[PDB]
Amino acid sequence: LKFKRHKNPTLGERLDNLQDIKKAKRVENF
Amino acid sequence: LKFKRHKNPTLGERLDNLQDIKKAKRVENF
Amino acid sequence: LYFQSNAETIEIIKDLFEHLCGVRVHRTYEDDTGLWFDTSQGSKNGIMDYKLGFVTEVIYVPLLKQRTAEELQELQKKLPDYLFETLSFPLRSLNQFYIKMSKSLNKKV
Amino acid sequence: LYFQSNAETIEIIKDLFEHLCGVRVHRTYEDDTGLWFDTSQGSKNGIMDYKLGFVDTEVIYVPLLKQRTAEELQELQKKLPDYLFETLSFPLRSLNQFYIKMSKSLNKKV
Repeated sequence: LKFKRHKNPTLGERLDNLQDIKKAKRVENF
Repeated sequence: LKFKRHKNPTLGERLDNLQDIKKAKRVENF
Repeated sequence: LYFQSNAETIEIIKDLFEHLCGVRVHRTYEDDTGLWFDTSQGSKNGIMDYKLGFVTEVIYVPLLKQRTAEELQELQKKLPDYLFETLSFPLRSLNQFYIKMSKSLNKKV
Repeated sequence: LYFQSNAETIEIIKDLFEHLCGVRVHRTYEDDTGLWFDTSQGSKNGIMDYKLGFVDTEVIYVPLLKQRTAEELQELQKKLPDYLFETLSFPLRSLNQFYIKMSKSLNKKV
């Protein structure tokens, strides 16, 4: 398969960010 | 040895560009 | 005789890094949490949408809404488990992150 | 709420790509020849300065050695392939292959 290229702040976005911080699993190296 | 990070248009610059075009060896792949 | 506006430059720098590095930053903003980048990285082989936050702590949030069901299937065999998770890591490791993504998108499957 | 000037955004986008990709664009201008980027890519292991031009689009690549020390050259010279010291012209689509070649070649132990 070849992926297709896709063509080119709300309160919801702000809130979603806060949850994403809380959810995030800390990792220090890849 | 570790390289040190360095800290952050003239007529000559324009001209040097023209030279650089002319010298440059076309290549198609790496 | 060749004036570039601040706006026009952002587009020129954006254009460069897509061809150069396989990265495309659509949007940037600051809120109270930190600094956020809406991002698609990849090629024809594999595209990953994700969100990058800086708080220095880095937050990585994978964005799967735009991927097709197929593309997910290709992705799910391409990407490692942790790349589907929401992560937090030091800044210094961000380029190691970039490299893992690029390698993991390129891997045949 | 938070407001970013067009200027401020450029600095943020730059700052990101340095940490993300090991690339730092210091300057851009257009002239009659094309569109030109003054550029440094690498890490602690190896830094390479160079100039990028865009002119079907051709890329012109010009190594810039004035800022490197004599040592750094010695390390670089054993690190980089011959063609990467030369001034090149290649098609746009090969640019990411170029970027990868550069970053690998800098990283290589020597």
